[PDB]
Amino acid sequence: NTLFDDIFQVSEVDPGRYNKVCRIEAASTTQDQCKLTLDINVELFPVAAQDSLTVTIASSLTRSWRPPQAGDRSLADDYDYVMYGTAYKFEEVSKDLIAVYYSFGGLLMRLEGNYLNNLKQENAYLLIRR
Amino acid sequence: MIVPVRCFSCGKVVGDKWESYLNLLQEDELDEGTALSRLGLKRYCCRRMILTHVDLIEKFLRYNP
Amino acid sequence: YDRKVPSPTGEYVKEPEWVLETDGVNLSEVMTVPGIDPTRIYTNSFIDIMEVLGIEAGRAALYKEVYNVIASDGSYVNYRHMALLVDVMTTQGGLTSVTRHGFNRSNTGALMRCSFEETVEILFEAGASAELDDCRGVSENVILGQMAPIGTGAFDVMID
Amino acid sequence: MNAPDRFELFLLGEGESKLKIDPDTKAPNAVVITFEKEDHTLGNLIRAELLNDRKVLFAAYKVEHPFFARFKLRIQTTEGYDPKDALKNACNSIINKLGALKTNFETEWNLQTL
Amino acid sequence: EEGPQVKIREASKDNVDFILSNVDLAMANSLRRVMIAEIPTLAIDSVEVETNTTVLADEFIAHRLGLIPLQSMDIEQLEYSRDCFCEDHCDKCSVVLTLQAFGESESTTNVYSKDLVIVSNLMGRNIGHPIIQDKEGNGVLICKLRKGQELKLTCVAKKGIAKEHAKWGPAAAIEFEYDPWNKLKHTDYWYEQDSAKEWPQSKNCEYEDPPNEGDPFDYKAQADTFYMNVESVGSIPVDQVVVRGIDTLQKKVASILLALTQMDQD
Amino acid sequence: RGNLMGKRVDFSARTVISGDPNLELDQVGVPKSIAKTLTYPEVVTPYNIDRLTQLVRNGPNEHPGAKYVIRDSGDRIDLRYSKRAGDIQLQYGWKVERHIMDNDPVLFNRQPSLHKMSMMAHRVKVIPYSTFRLNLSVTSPYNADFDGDEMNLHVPQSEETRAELSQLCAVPLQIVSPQSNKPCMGIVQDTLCGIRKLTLRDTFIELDQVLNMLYWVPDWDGVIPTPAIIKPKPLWSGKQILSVAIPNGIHLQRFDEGTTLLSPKDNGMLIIDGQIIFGVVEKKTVGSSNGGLIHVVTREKGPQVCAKLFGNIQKVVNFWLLHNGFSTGIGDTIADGPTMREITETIAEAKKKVLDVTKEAQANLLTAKHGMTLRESFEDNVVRFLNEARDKAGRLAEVNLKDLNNVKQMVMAGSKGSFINIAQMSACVGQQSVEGKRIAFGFVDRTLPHFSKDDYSPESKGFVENSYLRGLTPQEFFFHAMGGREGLIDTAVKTAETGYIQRRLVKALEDIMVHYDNTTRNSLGNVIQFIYGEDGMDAAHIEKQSLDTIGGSDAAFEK
Amino acid sequence: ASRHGQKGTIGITYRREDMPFTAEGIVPDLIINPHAIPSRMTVAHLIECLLSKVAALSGNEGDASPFTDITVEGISKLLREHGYQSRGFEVMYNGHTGKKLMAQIFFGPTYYQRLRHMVDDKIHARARGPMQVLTRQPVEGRSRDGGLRFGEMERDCMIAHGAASFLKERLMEASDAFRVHICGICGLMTVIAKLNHNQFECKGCDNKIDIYQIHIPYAAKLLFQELMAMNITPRLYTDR
Amino acid sequence: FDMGGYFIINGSEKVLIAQERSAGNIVQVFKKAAPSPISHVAEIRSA
Amino acid sequence: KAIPKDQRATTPYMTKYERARILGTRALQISMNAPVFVDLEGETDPLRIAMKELAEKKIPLVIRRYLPDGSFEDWSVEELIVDL
Amino acid sequence: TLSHLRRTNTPIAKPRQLHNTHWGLVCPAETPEGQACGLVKNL
Amino acid sequence: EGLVEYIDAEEEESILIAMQPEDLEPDVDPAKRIRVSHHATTFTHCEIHPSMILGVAASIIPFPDHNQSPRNTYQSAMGKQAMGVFLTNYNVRMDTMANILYYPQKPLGTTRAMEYLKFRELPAGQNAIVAIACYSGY
Amino acid sequence: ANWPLPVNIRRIIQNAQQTFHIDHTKPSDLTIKDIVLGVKDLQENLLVLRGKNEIIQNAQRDAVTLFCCLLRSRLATRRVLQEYRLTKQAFDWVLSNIEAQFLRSVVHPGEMVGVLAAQSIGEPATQMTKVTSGVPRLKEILNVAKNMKTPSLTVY
DNA sequence: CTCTCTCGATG
RNA sequence: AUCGAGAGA
Ligand SMILES: [Mg+2]
Ligand SMILES: [Zn+2]
Ligand SMILES: [Zn+2]
Ligand SMILES: [Zn+2]
Repeated sequence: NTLFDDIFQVSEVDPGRYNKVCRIEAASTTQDQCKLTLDINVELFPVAAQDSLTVTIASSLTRSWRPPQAGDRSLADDYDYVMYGTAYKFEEVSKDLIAVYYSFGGLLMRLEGNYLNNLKQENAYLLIRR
Repeated sequence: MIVPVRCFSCGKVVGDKWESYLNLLQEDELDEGTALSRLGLKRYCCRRMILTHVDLIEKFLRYNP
Repeated sequence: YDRKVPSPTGEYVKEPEWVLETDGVNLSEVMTVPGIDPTRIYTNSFIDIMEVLGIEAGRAALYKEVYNVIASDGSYVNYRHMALLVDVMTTQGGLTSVTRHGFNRSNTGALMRCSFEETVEILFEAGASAELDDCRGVSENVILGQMAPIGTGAFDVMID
Repeated sequence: MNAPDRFELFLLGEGESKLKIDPDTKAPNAVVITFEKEDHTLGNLIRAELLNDRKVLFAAYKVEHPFFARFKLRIQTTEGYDPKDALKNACNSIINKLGALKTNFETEWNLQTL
Repeated sequence: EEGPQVKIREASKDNVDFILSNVDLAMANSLRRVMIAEIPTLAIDSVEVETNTTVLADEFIAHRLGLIPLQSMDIEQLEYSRDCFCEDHCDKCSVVLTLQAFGESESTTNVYSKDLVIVSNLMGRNIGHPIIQDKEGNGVLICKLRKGQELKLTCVAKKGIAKEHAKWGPAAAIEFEYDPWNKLKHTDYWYEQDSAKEWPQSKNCEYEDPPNEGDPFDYKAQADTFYMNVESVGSIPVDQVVVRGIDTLQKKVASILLALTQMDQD
Repeated sequence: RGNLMGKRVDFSARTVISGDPNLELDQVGVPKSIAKTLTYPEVVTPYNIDRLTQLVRNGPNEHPGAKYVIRDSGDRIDLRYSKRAGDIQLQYGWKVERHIMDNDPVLFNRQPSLHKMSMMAHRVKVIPYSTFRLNLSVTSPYNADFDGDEMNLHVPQSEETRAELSQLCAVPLQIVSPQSNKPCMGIVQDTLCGIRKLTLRDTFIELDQVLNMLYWVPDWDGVIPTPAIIKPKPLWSGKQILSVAIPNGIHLQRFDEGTTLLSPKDNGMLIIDGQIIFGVVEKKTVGSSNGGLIHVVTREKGPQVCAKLFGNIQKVVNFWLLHNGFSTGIGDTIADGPTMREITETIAEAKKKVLDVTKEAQANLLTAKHGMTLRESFEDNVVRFLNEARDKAGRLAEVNLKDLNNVKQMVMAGSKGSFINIAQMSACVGQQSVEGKRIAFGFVDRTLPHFSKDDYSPESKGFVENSYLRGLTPQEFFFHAMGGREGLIDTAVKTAETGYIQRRLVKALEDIMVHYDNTTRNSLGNVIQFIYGEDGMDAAHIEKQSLDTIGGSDAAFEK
Repeated sequence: ASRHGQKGTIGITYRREDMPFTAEGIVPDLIINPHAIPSRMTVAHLIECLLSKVAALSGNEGDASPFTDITVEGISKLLREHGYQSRGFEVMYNGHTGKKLMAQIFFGPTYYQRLRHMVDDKIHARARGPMQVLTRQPVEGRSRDGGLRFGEMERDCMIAHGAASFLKERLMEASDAFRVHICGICGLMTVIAKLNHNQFECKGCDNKIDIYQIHIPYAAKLLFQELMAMNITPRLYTDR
Repeated sequence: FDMGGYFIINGSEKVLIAQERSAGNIVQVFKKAAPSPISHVAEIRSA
Repeated sequence: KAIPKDQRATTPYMTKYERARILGTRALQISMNAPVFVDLEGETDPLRIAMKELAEKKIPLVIRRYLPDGSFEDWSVEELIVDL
Repeated sequence: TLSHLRRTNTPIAKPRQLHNTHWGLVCPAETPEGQACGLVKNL
Repeated sequence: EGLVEYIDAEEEESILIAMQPEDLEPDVDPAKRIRVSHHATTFTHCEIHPSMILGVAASIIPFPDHNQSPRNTYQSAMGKQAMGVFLTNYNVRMDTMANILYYPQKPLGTTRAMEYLKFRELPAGQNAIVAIACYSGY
Repeated sequence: ANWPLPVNIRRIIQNAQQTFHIDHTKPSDLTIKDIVLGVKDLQENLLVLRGKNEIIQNAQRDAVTLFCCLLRSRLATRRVLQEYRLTKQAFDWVLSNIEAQFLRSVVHPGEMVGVLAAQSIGEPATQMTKVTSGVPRLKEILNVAKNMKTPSLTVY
C-alpha cells in the first residue's frame, strides 16, 4: 500500500559536476518541519527551480523483474517519474524531527519529517508527478 | 621492396596504382596529395599505403645474379 | 615540531614545542647538559644509543631507524618482520651486522655459513676445528637433498 | 606454431554439434544454447530479435573467449511458451526481414544509373 | 515492400551509397560484418613455383598472388575443395592459371596480373579472370624482372571465405553512420570549449532534422536510419556484394533453423 | 651457490606472458606445445584406467595424450616410437606419463623472486598460441608487464607435492599477504578506470545491456534486479548491476572528506549486504588497500569467493568498458589559453623573485641562515622558489582540466598517472637537478658555452619553463638529459644494491621459524622471540582497528 | 614498439569485423592502451600521431624535427582544415554491436617498428632431457634442450611458503638424484659396493656388514669428493 | 649504402670501438680525502 | 623418553602444514590403489578422496610434533581440529 | 650499423653522468641501459 | 675561407656560442615554446644546428624535445632492434642470421637529420594506423 | 588509536545486527551478568600459549593484553546495550565468532617467518626511489656503519 | 659484493 | 664444455 504522500516545493536544483542527474532541494507545503533532498534524473524528468512536484512513497504496485507486459497490468502509479531504492539510515534530529535516507541506485534521498511508517525495508517506490 | 598489392587497413587494391602515381608525379607535375587524390585514394590509410612506400626493388635489380 | 599532548580536559591537542636538530653527534655529553629533557633526547645513530642507554634502547632505536627507512618511501611493512630482523641483530649481545662480518661469524652450521660470501675458508676452518653440523638447518638439508624441517617437514607422520 | 587453423572458425570439428541446448538450473523455464563456429554477427542479431518478442523475459548472448568461435545464448520465456519456439520465431522473423530487404534493395538498384 | 527500406543515394561500379530505413542496429551491424567477411570469393590459394630467379622471395610472390582480385561472379556454382569429392583439386572446385615471365629487353620487364593465363576448364562459368581496373589494362604489378631473370609458376585458386583469410575479401571499406546529430546520445562528445564548433559536421546531417533546444531528450527513440557506403574490390559487383551479404546472413540463419529442426530426432 | 642452493630442473617451461580478461585469478594460460612437452606420471587406478587408456590411445603429438608408459619391471615405453603404441593393456600399478591437462596444479614464477608471491600455484588452462596467459589482477604480486616479460612454470611429479602446491602455494591463499597485512592483489588498468566510469551517477544502463552484463556473471542467481528507474524508462545504474558481482553479507563502510551519508560529491563508500549504497568505486575501494573490498571479502566469504569475485568484477567492467570506450589524446594535455597565460606569468613572477634575491645577495645584504653559507642559503631559496613555481603552475593546469579529461580520469580512478604528470606535460616540467643540486658549472663559471660566466639565472642552472606539450629548448633538453641520465644511473645502482641487500637479509633470517611453542628460534634453538610478533599472531589475519578508549575527553569517555 | 620507447607485445589479433571503426569504415591496424601514456609522459608519440595524420591526408611529409616552431596548434588547425577533430579524435563504432562508443578515440597513423624478440624464438619447455657430465644436471640453453635454473631466490620462496617436499622434488627427482654408499665407521665415500653380489667392501676400516645407503644430489657428492681431494673429511653419520 | 669503416677478419665484419682515456702530459691538482696525510696532489701523466 | 598424552601444550588445532602433509600423504596412498575408508560417491581424484576422508576423520595417521629441546607430542588426526 | 660504427667504450669520479662538456660531442640520449650505462657512449 | 672552425671542449671553454643565428638581431604565439632572449653580446661562434647534439639513433626520434629523456634513451636502445632493410645487397650476402621487413615504409613523421642517415631510403618499420583505446581489455 | 590487531570486531557486530535482523526499537533480553561475565570469560578462551605454569600463563596474558583492551573497549555494557542493541543469541554468537576468528588468527607452527620477514623487508626496498634516507641509509643500517653519512642529534 | 636468450672466437 | 662480447625485464 502507501506509506507517505505530500506535495513539495523545489527550492534548488544543483548539477554538481553532472549532466544527467541534479540534486534537488525542496520543502513540504503542508508541514513547516518537513523537508526533502533528492537526486533527480533531469534527462528523463526535467526539474526546474520553483516547481510543485507531487511525491509519494509506496511499498508495492523477491521475484525477478519482468518487462512491462503487456499491459494489461496494474501499474498502480500513472505518475511521471518513478524510482525504486532502499532505505539505509534513520537519522533522529529531534524527538519531533525524524529523517530517513533512501538510496535509488546511487541517487540518494534525505527526507526529514516528524509523524513514520517507513521501515528499513527493500520496498521503497518513489513516485513523482507534475 | 615492391609496392604492396592491397592496403593493410581496409583492403583496397593499390598495387595497380604505383606507376600511375609516379607518372602523376613526373609527367603531369602534381604534388603527392593531388596525385593520391586522382587515383581514388580518399581514405588516408591507402593514401598512406602508397605515399609511405619505398620502392627498393629498383635498387635490387641493379645486381646481375 | 608539532606534538599531540593530552589536554587536562581529556582529548589530545596539538601542542607545538621547540626542538633542536643537530649536525653532529656526541650523546654521552649532550644529554648531561642542564636545560634540556634528557629522557626524550634521541640520535639517528643507534650505535651511540646502544653504547649509552643499553642494548634494549639500541634495539628500539634500530627498529625506529629501519621503520623510518621503510616508511620514508611511503611504503608500509608489518611490525613483526622488522622486529624479527632487529631482534636477530640484537640478541647476540651487541649490534650484529647483516654481512660476512656479522651473522656469518655466528656459531651455526658450517655448510649454512659456507653458502654465503666466504665459502671455501669457512669449510677450511671448519675442517681444522672439527666442527659438528647438526643438519637441522635449511641450507644444509638443501645441500643434502633431504626434506628440511620446514613447515611441512617440521614434524613426522606415523600410523596409529 | 601454436596458432590454430583458420577454418576452425566456421568449420565444425570432429563430433562438435551446431547447437547445444541445455536446461538452465538457475531460473525456471530458462535455457542456455551453445552456438558453435559463430561469432557476434549471429548472436547480436538473434539476441536483438528475441527482445522484440514480448513473451520473452530474458535474452542475452556472450562470447566467453575470443580465441574460440562460439557463443552462449540464454533465453527465458513466460510459462506456456517453449523458448525453442521463441528462437524459431526470431529466426524466421530475421529471414523474412532480410528477404524483404533484399527485394527492396534489388528494386532500388534497378532504378539507378552509372 | 513491407519491411526495411533502401534508398540508393549514389551508385557506381566500385561504390554504393545508400540509406537503410526501418531496421534494427544489430541487423545493420551484422550485415556489415557479413559483407566484410563471410562472403564466398575466388582467390589464389596454392602456388607451385618451378623457376624463380627474380629478386623477390618465393612465398613473397606467392603472398602477392594470393591478394590478386579474381573474377568471382559465378562463384556460387563453384565448390569448396574441402567439399568436392576429387583429389586435391579439380575443375568443379578450383581454377588453375599459369604464369610465365622472362626478362627480354634491356629495360626492366614488369610482371602484371594480366600475364596470368587461365589453364583449367571454366566450362561456361564466369570465373578466374583477374580483375583489371587499371587504365593501361595492366592490373596489379606483381613483380619486376631484370635482363635474364625468369619467373615460372602455376596458381591454383580455390573458393574461400574472408573469415579464413583477408585475401578472400570481396569488399574494402564499408562506411557506416547512424544519427548524425547524436539525438540518441550514444556518444559523449569530448571538447575544450564549444562542443559543436570543434567537431566537424557530417554530410548525413543534410538528411535529418536538427534538434530543438526547447525540446527535451527523447528517451524512447531507437536507431532506424542508417547511412552506408559499400565499396567493392572488383571480384564481386557492389550490388551483388550487399545482396550476397544478405543472402549469406539469411542462409546461415536458416542453417540454425534447420539445426533446430534436426534436434527433434530421438 | 650454483649447483646445490639452486640448480636447473626438469619439467619446467618458460615463455612470454600476456594478459587475459577471460581467465580466472588462479589460472594460467599454457601453450599447447608446452602442454604436450611437460608431463606428469599418473599411476593406474580403477578410478582413472579408462581416461588413462584413452590418453595413451592418443599418445604424443595429439593433446591430451601421453609420452611414456612405465611398467612393473621399471621399463619405459616410448609412445612415439613403440610398435605396440596402438595396443596397450594398462595394468594396475603401472605409471602413465600423460600431458599436462586442465586444472592441474603448476608453479608460476617470475624472476627476480623477491618475495613468496613471486611463486604461486595456478590451475592449468591449455590454450592456443605461444604465450603464458595470466589474469590482470595477478600482475601486481609478480611485478610484471607484457612488454616482453617472460615467466617460468614448474610441474610437480607426485601427489603430495601437487597437494603442497594446491593447499599452500595456491593463488587465492596468497591474496591477503602477511607482508603488509593487506591484500597484495586488486583491480587495475582497464578494469579500474572502467569501474570508475561505471559507478558514476550519470551512468545509467538500459535493458538489453543490463541483461548481457547479468548473464556475464557466472555466479548469477538468474534474478533480474528491479531497476532504479521505472518510468518513463526502465534504467539501471552502474552500481546496481555491479552489485551482482559482490557476494551477500559483505558490509563496507568508509568516509572520505565531506562524506555525510548523503554525499553531495558522491565520494566515500557504503555497501550494505552485497549492495553498494553510495560512492564512486575506484582504487580506494576495489584496489589493493588495507580495509578494501578485497580484504573484507577474503576474510569473510573466503579466498575462493574472493578470486571468483575478481573474475566477476573483471568480466562485467571489461564488458561495459568494451562497449563504452575510453581513450587519450594530445587534447588531454592542452589547458585553456588564459590558464597557460597564468602559468607563464607565474613562472615570470617566480623568475622575477629569483632575480630579486640574486640582486640582493650580490649587494651583500643577504643574511645567511644560521648554520649554512650565504651561497647555500641563496641556492636553497632559489630552488624553493622554482619548486613552488612548478607546483603552482601544475596545480593551475590541474584545476583547469575538465571531468571529461581522459588523463584526469585515469588520475581519478587511480589507474595510472599522478598530479606531477599533468604538471610536467601541460604546465611546466620544472627544475632539473643532479646530485641534489641544480646543474653545476661543468665549464668554468658556466654550465654551457652559450651562457656568460657566473650566470646563476634559473634558465642557466637548469630550469625548464616549457612543458612537454610546448617543447624543450636545446639547453633545457641537455640539462633534462643530464638529470634523466643520473636517474638511470642511480636506478641501476639501486636495483643492484637492493639485489644484494635482499640476499643478505634472506641468508641472515634463513633458518628462523616458529616452533610448536610459539617460540621464534633458529637451527641452534636460540630464542629470538619468546612469542612470535610478541603476540603470537600471523600477519595475514591482522587488520587495523581503532582503540576508541585512548581518544576523546574524559567527559565523553564517561558519557 | 613505437618511436618513443613504447614497447609492448601483441595480446591478441582481431579481424576487421571485431575491430572498432570510424564512420569512414577505417579500421585500426593496431590498438594500444591509454594507460601507457600519462605515467611515461610520451607526448611526442601523440604529436607524431597528429602530424602523421595531417601529413597522410595532405600527402606531404610531416616535419618532426626537434627544435622547431612547429606546434600542436598549427597541426590542429591543419587537421581541422581537412575536416577532422583538431585533436585527432574520431567517433568510432564498436565492431561487435555496431553501436557508437561514448568516448571518442585518439585515432591516426603512427610509425611503429617490429623488434627482434619473437615468441617462437623464446618459447621453451623440457620434460627430462640431456644432462651435463660434471654435475649431471640439466644442460644450459634452449637450443640444447636444457632446463631452467631453480635459483636461490626460488628456493627462498618455497621455504617462505613451507612446501618442503616440493623443494626436495626440485632438488632431487627433477634434477640430479644420486644414491651413494657410506661406511658406518669413518663416514666417507670410500665404500666399494659390489652389487649383484652384495659385497660392500671398505679398504681402511675392514667394513662389510656395517654399511649405509643415502640419497643425495650428485652435486653434493661432487662437493664432498672435491673436499676430500682438498684434504678435508666430510664424514656423514646417519645417527644423532 | 654500405658506409665501410670496418675490417673483414675470417669473413667476419669487425669494428674497433673507440677507447676513452685520460689525456697525457696534462697537469691536474686533486684534493685528497680527510683521513689522508697529504691534502693536495698535483700530478701529470707523461707520454 | 617421550611426552605423556596428558599435559600436552601444543595447539589442539591442525596446522596448515599438517593438513597439507596429511592430504598429500593420503592422496599418495590412494594414488597407488589403496583401500578407501570412505564412500567415493563419484569422486575419483585421490586428493579429493583424501579430503573427504579427512572430513570424516577416517585417516589412521598421527602427527609427531617436535619441540626444540628434543621433546615430542603425538596428535592423532582424529583428535586434531580442522578449522581451515 | 651506423650506431655501432660510432661507439665509445670506457674502462674501469662520476664518468657515468652526462657531463656539461659532452655538449655537441656525445649524444646525451644514446647510451645502454644497465651496468654499461654512461660508460658506453655514442658520438 | 675561415667560415667554419673546428672546436674541441678545451677551446670551447673560452668562447661564447650563439644557439641560433637569429641571436644576432636587435604580439607572440602562446603555442610556441618560451625561449629566453639573448642576454649576451660578444659572440665568437654560432651553432650550426642544435639538433646535431644528438647521435644517429636519437636522430630518428620524432619530437625528442617533447619527451622525458629516459624515453629517448629507451628508444635509442630499441631502435637498434627494429627490423627492415640493413643493406640493399642482403640477397648476395651470407650472414649468420638476418631479418628483412616485407614492406618497409619511410615514416610519415621524419627529421631533417634523417636525410643524412638514409632512413627514408632504408626504413625500419611501418606506418600503422594506430588507435589509443580501451577495447576488449586484451 | 588505529592499530593492527587480529579479528575485526566491527564487521562481526555489523554481521550480528544483520544476521538476526535486530531492530533499534526493542528491549534487549540480556543481563548485566551476561554481558560483564560473558566478556570477562571470553578473554579466558583467547589462547595463544597453552602451558600449565606461571611463566607461560604470564606470557599468555601479556600476548593478548592489547586485543583484550580492544575487546573490553568494544564490548562494554553501555556500548553493547545502547549502541549495538544486541540480544542474547546475537551476543553469544558474537562471543563465539570472536573466539573462533582469534583462534584462526594464531600463527601456525612451522611458519618460516624468518625468510618471510627478510622478503617482507627486502622486496619493498626494491621499489624505493635533510638526512640520508632510502636504500643507502638501509645499507648503512644493515652494515652497521661505524661512520654514518648524516649523524644527527634530536634534542627536546 | 653483484634470471634469460644469444652471438664468436678459443682448447 | 672453459673464458670474453651483445642483449632481454
Ligand atoms: Mg617489462
Ligand atoms: Zn585503406
Ligand atoms: Zn574438385
Ligand atoms: Zn670407512
